[PDB]
Amino acid sequence: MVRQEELAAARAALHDLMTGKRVATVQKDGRRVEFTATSVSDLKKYIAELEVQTGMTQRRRG
Repeated sequence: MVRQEELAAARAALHDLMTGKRVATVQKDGRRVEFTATSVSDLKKYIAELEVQTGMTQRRRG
């Protein structure tokens, strides 16, 4: 699925933030945003939100 790919991307970011590079780019909704290690916690919560969304077969709207 597409979300599966968007996950490997935000993940490749956790590796780019622990290697020293503080600024990182992320494609979200066709819109780019630059988070710095200053807010690496929100990235941890966002990822988790995807593991819960890939649980149910979506079914339909919320």
